[PDB]
Amino acid sequence: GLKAAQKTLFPLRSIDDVVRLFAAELGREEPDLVLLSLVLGFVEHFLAVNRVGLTYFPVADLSIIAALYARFTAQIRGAVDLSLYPREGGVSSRELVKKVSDVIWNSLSRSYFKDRAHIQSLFSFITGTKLDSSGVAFAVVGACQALGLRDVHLALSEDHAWVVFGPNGEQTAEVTWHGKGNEDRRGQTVNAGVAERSWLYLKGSYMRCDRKMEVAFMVCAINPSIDLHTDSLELLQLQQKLLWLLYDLGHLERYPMALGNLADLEELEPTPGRPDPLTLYHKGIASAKTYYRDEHIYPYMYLAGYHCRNRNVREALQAWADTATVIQDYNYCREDEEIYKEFFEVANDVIPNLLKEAASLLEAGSQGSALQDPECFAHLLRFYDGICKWEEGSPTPVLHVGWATFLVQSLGRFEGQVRQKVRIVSVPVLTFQSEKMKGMKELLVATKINSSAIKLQLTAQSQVQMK
Amino acid sequence: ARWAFPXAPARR
Repeated sequence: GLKAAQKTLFPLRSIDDVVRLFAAELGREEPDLVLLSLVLGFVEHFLAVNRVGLTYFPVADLSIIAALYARFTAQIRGAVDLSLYPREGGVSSRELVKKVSDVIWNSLSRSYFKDRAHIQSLFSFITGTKLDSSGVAFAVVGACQALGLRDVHLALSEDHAWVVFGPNGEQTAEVTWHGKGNEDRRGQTVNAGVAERSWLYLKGSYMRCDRKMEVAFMVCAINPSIDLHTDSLELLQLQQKLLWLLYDLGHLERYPMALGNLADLEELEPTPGRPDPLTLYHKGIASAKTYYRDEHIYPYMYLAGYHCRNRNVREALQAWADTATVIQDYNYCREDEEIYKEFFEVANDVIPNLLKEAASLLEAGSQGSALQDPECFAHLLRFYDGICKWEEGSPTPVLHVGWATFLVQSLGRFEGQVRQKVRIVSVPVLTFQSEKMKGMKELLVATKINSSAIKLQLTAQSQVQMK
Repeated sequence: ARWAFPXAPARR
Protein backbone atom coordinates (compact mmCIF):
# COMPACT_ATOMS: atom_id res chain seq x y z
CA GLY A 1 0.00 0.00 0.00
CA LEU A 2 0.95 1.08 2.45
CA LYS A 3 -2.52 0.43 3.81
CA ALA A 4 -3.70 2.13 6.99
CA ALA A 5 -3.84 -1.20 8.83
CA GLN A 6 -0.15 -1.79 8.11
CA LYS A 7 0.78 1.54 9.71
CA THR A 8 -0.87 1.35 13.14
CA LEU A 9 1.97 -0.39 14.99
CA PHE A 10 4.47 2.33 14.09
CA PRO A 11 6.68 3.60 15.50
CA LEU A 12 8.49 0.32 16.11
CA ARG A 13 10.42 1.00 19.29
CA SER A 14 11.60 -2.50 20.12
CA ILE A 15 12.29 -6.02 18.94
CA ASP A 16 8.83 -7.00 20.13
CA ASP A 17 7.30 -4.16 18.10
CA VAL A 18 8.97 -5.59 15.00
CA VAL A 19 7.64 -9.04 15.91
CA ARG A 20 4.15 -7.57 16.31
CA LEU A 21 4.45 -6.11 12.81
CA PHE A 22 5.48 -9.46 11.38
CA ALA A 23 2.66 -11.17 13.26
CA ALA A 24 0.20 -8.67 11.81
CA GLU A 25 1.54 -9.05 8.27
CA LEU A 26 1.56 -12.84 8.54
CA GLY A 27 -2.10 -12.66 9.54
CA ARG A 28 -2.96 -10.97 6.26
CA GLU A 29 -3.77 -12.73 3.00
CA GLU A 30 -0.42 -11.52 1.63
CA PRO A 31 2.28 -10.37 4.06
CA ASP A 32 3.93 -7.28 2.62
CA LEU A 33 7.43 -8.43 1.72
CA VAL A 34 8.57 -4.90 0.87
CA LEU A 35 7.43 -3.42 4.17
CA LEU A 36 8.90 -6.27 6.17
CA SER A 37 12.22 -6.32 4.35
CA LEU A 38 12.57 -2.54 4.69
CA VAL A 39 11.84 -2.77 8.41
CA LEU A 40 14.31 -5.62 8.88
CA GLY A 41 16.93 -3.85 6.80
CA PHE A 42 16.38 -0.60 8.70
CA VAL A 43 16.74 -2.20 12.11
CA GLU A 44 19.65 -4.34 10.92
CA HIS A 45 21.37 -1.24 9.59
CA PHE A 46 21.16 0.58 12.89
CA LEU A 47 21.89 -2.54 14.97
CA ALA A 48 24.70 -4.06 12.94
CA VAL A 49 25.97 -1.66 10.28
CA ASN A 50 26.01 1.59 12.28
CA ARG A 51 25.37 1.50 16.02
CA VAL A 52 26.50 5.09 16.65
CA GLY A 53 24.02 6.72 18.99
CA LEU A 54 22.23 3.43 19.67
CA THR A 55 20.70 3.55 23.13
CA TYR A 56 18.32 0.59 22.96
CA PHE A 57 16.56 0.00 19.67
CA PRO A 58 16.54 2.03 16.45
CA VAL A 59 13.04 3.45 16.46
CA ALA A 60 11.47 2.76 13.08
CA ASP A 61 9.28 5.80 12.53
CA LEU A 62 6.49 5.37 10.01
CA SER A 63 7.64 8.51 8.19
CA ILE A 64 11.05 6.88 7.66
CA ILE A 65 9.74 3.46 6.64
CA ALA A 66 6.92 4.80 4.48
CA ALA A 67 9.40 7.05 2.68
CA LEU A 68 11.63 4.05 1.98
CA TYR A 69 8.59 2.04 0.91
CA ALA A 70 7.53 4.87 -1.39
CA ARG A 71 10.99 4.98 -2.95
CA PHE A 72 10.77 1.27 -3.73
CA THR A 73 7.24 1.22 -5.12
CA ALA A 74 7.83 4.40 -7.12
CA GLN A 75 10.94 2.88 -8.67
CA ILE A 76 9.28 -0.45 -9.47
CA ARG A 77 5.98 0.91 -10.73
CA GLY A 78 7.76 3.58 -12.75
CA ALA A 79 10.15 1.12 -14.39
CA VAL A 80 7.80 -1.85 -14.91
CA ASP A 81 4.89 -1.04 -17.23
CA LEU A 82 2.44 -3.90 -16.61
CA SER A 83 0.46 -2.91 -19.72
CA LEU A 84 3.28 -4.29 -21.86
CA TYR A 85 2.85 -7.71 -20.17
CA PRO A 86 -0.83 -8.70 -20.17
CA ARG A 87 -1.43 -11.44 -17.62
CA GLU A 88 -3.38 -14.35 -19.13
CA GLY A 89 -5.31 -15.39 -16.03
CA GLY A 90 -3.79 -14.38 -12.73
CA VAL A 91 -0.55 -15.76 -14.20
CA SER A 92 2.58 -13.77 -14.98
CA SER A 93 4.63 -14.15 -18.12
CA ARG A 94 8.30 -14.96 -18.44
CA GLU A 95 8.80 -11.56 -20.08
CA LEU A 96 7.27 -9.76 -17.12
CA VAL A 97 9.41 -11.70 -14.65
CA LYS A 98 12.48 -10.90 -16.74
CA LYS A 99 11.50 -7.23 -16.79
CA VAL A 100 11.19 -7.01 -13.01
CA SER A 101 14.51 -8.83 -12.70
CA ASP A 102 16.11 -6.36 -15.11
CA VAL A 103 14.69 -3.41 -13.17
CA ILE A 104 16.17 -4.64 -9.90
CA TRP A 105 19.43 -5.58 -11.63
CA ASN A 106 19.82 -2.26 -13.44
CA SER A 107 19.16 -0.36 -10.20
CA LEU A 108 22.21 -1.78 -8.47
CA SER A 109 25.49 0.07 -8.10
CA ARG A 110 27.71 -0.72 -11.07
CA SER A 111 30.54 -2.01 -8.87
CA TYR A 112 30.46 -3.28 -5.29
CA PHE A 113 31.44 -6.28 -3.19
CA LYS A 114 28.54 -8.66 -3.82
CA ASP A 115 29.36 -10.82 -0.77
CA ARG A 116 29.21 -7.97 1.75
CA ALA A 117 27.08 -8.45 4.84
CA HIS A 118 23.82 -6.54 5.26
CA ILE A 119 23.09 -6.06 1.58
CA GLN A 120 20.30 -8.60 1.55
CA SER A 121 17.26 -6.44 2.27
CA LEU A 122 15.24 -3.86 0.43
CA PHE A 123 16.71 -1.31 2.84
CA SER A 124 20.11 -1.99 1.29
CA PHE A 125 18.54 -1.88 -2.17
CA ILE A 126 17.02 1.55 -1.54
CA THR A 127 19.66 3.26 0.58
CA GLY A 128 22.78 1.71 -0.91
CA THR A 129 21.61 0.37 -4.30
CA LYS A 130 23.31 -2.87 -3.29
CA LEU A 131 21.99 -6.42 -3.10
CA ASP A 132 23.62 -9.80 -2.77
CA SER A 133 22.72 -12.62 -5.15
CA SER A 134 19.74 -14.03 -3.28
CA GLY A 135 18.73 -10.53 -2.25
CA VAL A 136 18.12 -9.73 -5.91
CA ALA A 137 15.85 -12.77 -6.18
CA PHE A 138 13.98 -11.70 -3.06
CA ALA A 139 13.73 -8.13 -4.35
CA VAL A 140 12.30 -9.41 -7.63
CA VAL A 141 9.65 -11.33 -5.70
CA GLY A 142 8.97 -8.31 -3.49
CA ALA A 143 8.68 -6.08 -6.54
CA CYS A 144 6.38 -8.59 -8.21
CA GLN A 145 4.17 -8.67 -5.13
CA ALA A 146 4.15 -4.87 -5.07
CA LEU A 147 2.99 -5.05 -8.70
CA GLY A 148 0.19 -7.47 -7.79
CA LEU A 149 1.82 -10.54 -9.37
CA ARG A 150 0.54 -13.04 -6.84
CA ASP A 151 1.87 -16.02 -8.81
CA VAL A 152 5.54 -14.99 -8.70
CA HIS A 153 7.25 -16.76 -5.84
CA LEU A 154 10.71 -17.31 -4.52
CA ALA A 155 12.25 -20.67 -5.33
CA LEU A 156 15.10 -21.70 -3.08
CA SER A 157 17.61 -24.44 -3.29
CA GLU A 158 20.29 -24.74 -0.66
CA ASP A 159 22.62 -22.37 -2.52
CA HIS A 160 20.54 -20.47 -5.04
CA ALA A 161 17.32 -18.57 -5.51
CA TRP A 162 15.12 -18.03 -8.51
CA VAL A 163 11.42 -17.57 -9.06
CA VAL A 164 8.49 -19.75 -9.93
CA PHE A 165 5.50 -18.27 -11.68
CA GLY A 166 2.94 -18.82 -14.38
CA PRO A 167 0.23 -21.43 -14.83
CA ASN A 168 0.04 -23.62 -11.70
CA GLY A 169 3.23 -21.83 -10.64
CA GLU A 170 4.95 -24.43 -12.80
CA GLN A 171 7.34 -22.11 -14.62
CA THR A 172 10.81 -21.36 -13.33
CA ALA A 173 12.93 -18.33 -14.13
CA GLU A 174 16.43 -17.34 -13.13
CA VAL A 175 16.37 -13.76 -11.86
CA THR A 176 19.78 -13.35 -10.23
CA TRP A 177 23.36 -14.50 -10.49
CA HIS A 178 24.88 -17.45 -8.70
CA GLY A 179 28.36 -17.70 -7.31
CA LYS A 180 31.27 -15.79 -8.79
CA GLY A 181 32.39 -15.91 -12.40
CA ASN A 182 29.44 -18.08 -13.40
CA GLU A 183 27.60 -17.45 -16.65
CA ASP A 184 24.39 -15.52 -16.08
CA ARG A 185 21.25 -17.47 -16.95
CA ARG A 186 18.60 -14.91 -15.98
CA GLY A 187 15.30 -15.51 -17.71
CA GLN A 188 16.00 -19.20 -18.31
CA THR A 189 14.32 -22.11 -16.61
CA VAL A 190 16.13 -24.29 -14.12
CA ASN A 191 15.27 -27.43 -16.10
CA ALA A 192 18.79 -28.13 -17.34
CA GLY A 193 20.08 -27.93 -13.78
CA VAL A 194 17.32 -30.21 -12.53
CA ALA A 195 17.92 -32.66 -15.37
CA GLU A 196 21.65 -32.80 -14.71
CA ARG A 197 20.99 -33.77 -11.08
CA SER A 198 23.19 -31.03 -9.65
CA TRP A 199 22.95 -30.17 -5.99
CA LEU A 200 22.31 -26.56 -7.00
CA TYR A 201 18.82 -27.44 -8.22
CA LEU A 202 18.21 -30.36 -5.85
CA LYS A 203 16.94 -32.65 -8.64
CA GLY A 204 13.84 -30.50 -8.59
CA SER A 205 13.25 -30.91 -4.84
CA TYR A 206 13.82 -27.23 -4.17
CA MET A 207 11.60 -24.96 -2.11
CA ARG A 208 8.67 -23.32 -3.86
CA CYS A 209 7.82 -20.56 -1.43
CA ASP A 210 4.46 -19.16 -0.70
CA ARG A 211 4.41 -15.60 0.65
CA LYS A 212 4.77 -16.82 4.22
CA MET A 213 7.89 -18.80 3.32
CA GLU A 214 9.21 -15.67 1.63
CA VAL A 215 8.80 -13.91 4.97
CA ALA A 216 10.65 -16.84 6.52
CA PHE A 217 13.41 -16.36 3.96
CA MET A 218 13.92 -12.69 4.79
CA VAL A 219 13.97 -13.62 8.47
CA CYS A 220 16.60 -16.28 7.80
CA ALA A 221 18.45 -13.62 5.82
CA ILE A 222 18.75 -11.33 8.85
CA ASN A 223 22.47 -10.97 9.45
CA PRO A 224 23.24 -10.19 13.11
CA SER A 225 26.98 -9.89 12.47
CA ILE A 226 28.50 -6.59 13.54
CA ASP A 227 32.01 -7.83 12.74
CA LEU A 228 33.93 -11.10 12.66
CA HIS A 229 33.89 -11.29 16.48
CA THR A 230 30.60 -9.62 17.41
CA ASP A 231 26.95 -10.34 16.69
CA SER A 232 24.11 -8.00 17.51
CA LEU A 233 22.28 -9.63 20.40
CA GLU A 234 19.30 -7.51 19.36
CA LEU A 235 19.24 -8.98 15.86
CA LEU A 236 19.76 -12.52 17.14
CA GLN A 237 16.79 -12.10 19.47
CA LEU A 238 14.75 -10.52 16.68
CA GLN A 239 15.54 -13.30 14.22
CA GLN A 240 14.91 -15.95 16.86
CA LYS A 241 11.56 -14.45 17.86
CA LEU A 242 10.52 -14.08 14.23
CA LEU A 243 11.50 -17.66 13.46
CA TRP A 244 9.38 -18.85 16.38
CA LEU A 245 6.49 -16.75 15.11
CA LEU A 246 6.88 -18.38 11.71
CA TYR A 247 7.31 -21.81 13.30
CA ASP A 248 4.12 -21.45 15.32
CA LEU A 249 2.17 -20.44 12.22
CA GLY A 250 3.44 -23.50 10.33
CA HIS A 251 5.58 -21.52 7.91
CA LEU A 252 8.82 -23.36 8.65
CA GLU A 253 7.18 -26.74 8.00
CA ARG A 254 8.63 -26.88 4.48
CA TYR A 255 11.79 -24.90 5.27
CA PRO A 256 14.44 -27.35 6.50
CA MET A 257 17.26 -24.83 6.75
CA ALA A 258 15.15 -22.35 8.73
CA LEU A 259 14.57 -25.09 11.31
CA GLY A 260 18.33 -25.64 11.49
CA ASN A 261 18.91 -21.91 11.89
CA LEU A 262 16.29 -21.80 14.64
CA ALA A 263 17.96 -24.77 16.32
CA ASP A 264 21.29 -22.94 16.14
CA LEU A 265 19.72 -19.85 17.69
CA GLU A 266 18.16 -21.96 20.44
CA GLU A 267 21.53 -23.51 21.21
CA LEU A 268 23.06 -20.04 21.56
CA GLU A 269 20.23 -18.68 23.72
CA PRO A 270 17.48 -21.16 24.55
CA THR A 271 13.94 -19.86 24.65
CA PRO A 272 12.17 -21.28 27.74
CA GLY A 273 9.47 -23.77 26.80
CA ARG A 274 10.70 -24.32 23.26
CA PRO A 275 11.92 -27.56 21.66
CA ASP A 276 15.57 -28.44 22.13
CA PRO A 277 17.99 -27.72 19.27
CA LEU A 278 18.23 -31.46 18.59
CA THR A 279 14.46 -31.71 18.19
CA LEU A 280 14.58 -28.79 15.78
CA TYR A 281 17.47 -30.26 13.78
CA HIS A 282 15.52 -33.48 13.41
CA LYS A 283 12.42 -31.50 12.43
CA GLY A 284 14.53 -29.92 9.71
CA ILE A 285 15.60 -33.37 8.52
CA ALA A 286 12.00 -34.58 8.78
CA SER A 287 10.93 -31.59 6.69
CA ALA A 288 13.46 -32.49 4.02
CA LYS A 289 12.35 -36.15 4.05
CA THR A 290 8.68 -35.22 3.95
CA TYR A 291 8.63 -32.45 1.36
CA TYR A 292 11.88 -32.73 -0.57
CA ARG A 293 12.40 -36.49 -1.02
CA ASP A 294 15.26 -36.38 1.50
CA GLU A 295 17.36 -34.66 -1.15
CA HIS A 296 18.65 -31.79 0.99
CA ILE A 297 22.16 -31.69 2.40
CA TYR A 298 22.08 -28.91 4.96
CA PRO A 299 19.53 -30.46 7.38
CA TYR A 300 22.11 -33.12 8.11
CA MET A 301 24.98 -30.62 8.05
CA TYR A 302 23.13 -28.52 10.62
CA LEU A 303 22.69 -31.58 12.81
CA ALA A 304 26.29 -32.65 12.29
CA GLY A 305 27.55 -29.18 13.19
CA TYR A 306 25.60 -29.24 16.44
CA HIS A 307 27.06 -32.62 17.35
CA CYS A 308 30.49 -31.43 16.27
CA ARG A 309 30.30 -28.30 18.43
CA ASN A 310 29.26 -30.48 21.36
CA ARG A 311 32.19 -32.76 20.42
CA ASN A 312 29.74 -35.65 19.97
CA VAL A 313 31.83 -37.57 17.45
CA ARG A 314 29.49 -40.54 17.04
CA GLU A 315 26.41 -38.48 16.25
CA ALA A 316 28.44 -36.00 14.19
CA LEU A 317 29.84 -38.86 12.13
CA GLN A 318 26.37 -40.37 11.76
CA ALA A 319 24.97 -37.06 10.55
CA TRP A 320 27.82 -36.49 8.10
CA ALA A 321 27.34 -40.05 6.84
CA ASP A 322 23.70 -39.15 6.34
CA THR A 323 24.80 -36.02 4.50
CA ALA A 324 26.85 -38.20 2.16
CA THR A 325 23.98 -40.62 1.70
CA VAL A 326 21.99 -37.71 0.31
CA ILE A 327 24.76 -36.36 -1.89
CA GLN A 328 25.50 -39.81 -3.35
CA ASP A 329 22.45 -39.61 -5.63
CA TYR A 330 23.56 -36.28 -7.08
CA ASN A 331 25.96 -35.54 -9.88
CA TYR A 332 28.66 -33.09 -8.87
CA CYS A 333 28.25 -30.24 -11.34
CA ARG A 334 29.76 -26.87 -12.03
CA GLU A 335 28.22 -24.37 -9.56
CA ASP A 336 27.93 -27.04 -6.85
CA GLU A 337 31.24 -25.81 -5.42
CA GLU A 338 29.76 -24.60 -2.14
CA ILE A 339 28.70 -28.08 -1.10
CA TYR A 340 31.96 -29.49 -2.39
CA LYS A 341 33.72 -27.02 -0.09
CA GLU A 342 31.55 -28.18 2.81
CA PHE A 343 32.24 -31.86 2.20
CA PHE A 344 35.92 -31.05 1.69
CA GLU A 345 36.13 -29.11 4.95
CA VAL A 346 34.30 -31.86 6.84
CA ALA A 347 36.43 -34.66 5.42
CA ASN A 348 39.74 -32.85 5.50
CA ASP A 349 39.53 -30.51 8.49
CA VAL A 350 36.54 -31.03 10.76
CA ILE A 351 36.53 -34.83 11.01
CA PRO A 352 40.34 -34.99 11.34
CA ASN A 353 40.28 -32.44 14.15
CA LEU A 354 37.43 -34.28 15.85
CA LEU A 355 39.23 -37.60 15.58
CA LYS A 356 42.51 -36.01 16.66
CA GLU A 357 40.90 -34.85 19.89
CA ALA A 358 39.09 -38.18 20.19
CA ALA A 359 42.46 -39.92 19.89
CA SER A 360 43.94 -37.75 22.65
CA LEU A 361 40.90 -38.38 24.83
CA LEU A 362 41.08 -42.11 24.12
CA GLU A 363 44.73 -42.06 25.18
CA ALA A 364 43.56 -40.28 28.35
CA GLY A 365 41.19 -43.16 29.06
CA SER A 366 37.89 -42.12 27.49
CA GLN A 367 35.20 -44.81 27.50
CA GLY A 368 32.55 -45.25 24.85
CA SER A 369 34.86 -43.40 22.47
CA ALA A 370 33.77 -43.13 18.86
CA LEU A 371 37.20 -44.50 17.98
CA GLN A 372 36.32 -47.80 19.67
CA ASP A 373 32.82 -47.92 18.19
CA PRO A 374 32.71 -49.89 14.91
CA GLU A 375 29.43 -48.14 14.14
CA CYS A 376 31.40 -44.89 14.11
CA PHE A 377 33.93 -46.42 11.78
CA ALA A 378 30.99 -47.50 9.64
CA HIS A 379 29.71 -43.91 9.64
CA LEU A 380 33.10 -42.67 8.49
CA LEU A 381 33.06 -45.29 5.74
CA ARG A 382 29.51 -44.41 4.72
CA PHE A 383 30.50 -40.73 4.57
CA TYR A 384 33.27 -41.55 2.11
CA ASP A 385 31.05 -44.04 0.28
CA GLY A 386 28.46 -41.35 -0.35
CA ILE A 387 31.12 -38.94 -1.56
CA CYS A 388 32.52 -41.60 -3.87
CA LYS A 389 29.07 -42.49 -5.17
CA TRP A 390 28.36 -38.77 -5.67
CA GLU A 391 31.41 -38.70 -7.91
CA GLU A 392 30.14 -41.59 -10.04
CA GLY A 393 28.55 -40.33 -13.23
CA SER A 394 29.44 -36.75 -12.35
CA PRO A 395 30.73 -34.42 -15.08
CA THR A 396 33.46 -33.18 -12.74
CA PRO A 397 35.46 -35.37 -10.34
CA VAL A 398 35.16 -34.98 -6.59
CA LEU A 399 38.04 -36.88 -5.04
CA HIS A 400 41.72 -36.30 -5.55
CA VAL A 401 44.87 -37.18 -3.67
CA GLY A 402 44.40 -34.13 -1.43
CA TRP A 403 41.56 -36.13 0.12
CA ALA A 404 43.53 -39.35 0.33
CA THR A 405 45.95 -38.51 3.14
CA PHE A 406 43.12 -37.33 5.37
CA LEU A 407 41.19 -40.52 4.59
CA VAL A 408 44.18 -42.66 5.52
CA GLN A 409 44.71 -40.59 8.66
CA SER A 410 41.07 -40.78 9.67
CA LEU A 411 40.82 -44.52 8.99
CA GLY A 412 43.97 -44.99 11.06
CA ARG A 413 42.39 -43.24 14.04
CA PHE A 414 40.40 -46.46 14.47
CA GLU A 415 42.39 -49.47 15.58
CA GLY A 416 42.23 -52.51 13.34
CA GLN A 417 40.31 -54.44 16.00
CA VAL A 418 37.58 -51.81 15.72
CA ARG A 419 37.67 -51.65 11.94
CA GLN A 420 37.49 -55.44 11.66
CA LYS A 421 34.09 -55.44 13.36
CA VAL A 422 32.36 -53.68 10.46
CA ARG A 423 31.00 -56.31 8.09
CA ILE A 424 30.85 -54.88 4.58
CA VAL A 425 28.00 -56.77 2.93
CA SER A 426 27.32 -56.91 -0.80
CA VAL A 427 24.11 -56.31 -2.73
CA PRO A 428 27.73 -53.53 12.52
CA VAL A 429 26.92 -54.09 8.84
CA LEU A 430 27.55 -51.69 5.99
CA THR A 431 26.71 -51.85 2.31
CA PHE A 432 28.77 -49.73 -0.04
CA GLN A 433 27.05 -48.04 -2.94
CA SER A 434 30.22 -46.72 -4.54
CA GLU A 435 32.58 -48.87 -6.53
CA LYS A 436 35.52 -47.02 -4.98
CA MET A 437 34.63 -48.07 -1.45
CA LYS A 438 33.73 -51.59 -2.61
CA GLY A 439 37.26 -51.98 -3.92
CA MET A 440 38.57 -50.52 -0.69
CA LYS A 441 36.83 -53.12 1.51
CA GLU A 442 39.75 -55.51 1.96
CA LEU A 443 42.07 -52.60 2.77
CA LEU A 444 39.89 -51.30 5.58
CA VAL A 445 40.70 -53.98 8.20
CA ALA A 446 44.49 -54.29 8.04
CA THR A 447 46.16 -53.43 11.34
CA LYS A 448 48.38 -50.98 9.44
CA ILE A 449 46.25 -49.40 6.72
CA ASN A 450 47.94 -49.69 3.34
CA SER A 451 48.13 -45.93 2.76
CA SER A 452 49.37 -46.20 -0.83
CA ALA A 453 46.72 -48.73 -1.84
CA ILE A 454 43.99 -46.63 -0.21
CA LYS A 455 45.23 -43.58 -2.08
CA LEU A 456 45.22 -45.51 -5.36
CA GLN A 457 41.70 -46.77 -4.71
CA LEU A 458 40.28 -43.41 -3.63
CA THR A 459 41.75 -41.51 -6.57
CA ALA A 460 41.55 -44.29 -9.19
CA GLN A 461 45.14 -43.30 -9.91
CA SER A 462 46.42 -45.75 -12.49
CA GLN A 463 50.06 -45.97 -11.49
CA VAL A 464 52.66 -45.46 -8.80
CA GLN A 465 55.89 -43.49 -9.19
CA MET A 466 58.07 -44.75 -12.03
CA LYS A 467 61.45 -44.60 -10.27
CA ALA B 1 32.54 -14.26 7.84
CA ARG B 2 32.29 -15.55 4.27
CA TRP B 3 28.93 -14.89 2.63
CA ALA B 4 26.68 -17.81 3.11
CA PHE B 5 23.35 -18.36 1.26
CA PRO B 6 20.76 -17.34 3.61
CA UNK B 7 19.88 -19.95 6.20
CA ALA B 8 23.16 -21.83 5.35
CA PRO B 9 24.71 -23.39 8.33
CA ALA B 10 27.17 -21.31 10.02
CA ARG B 11 30.57 -20.92 8.84
CA ARG B 12 32.68 -22.00 11.81
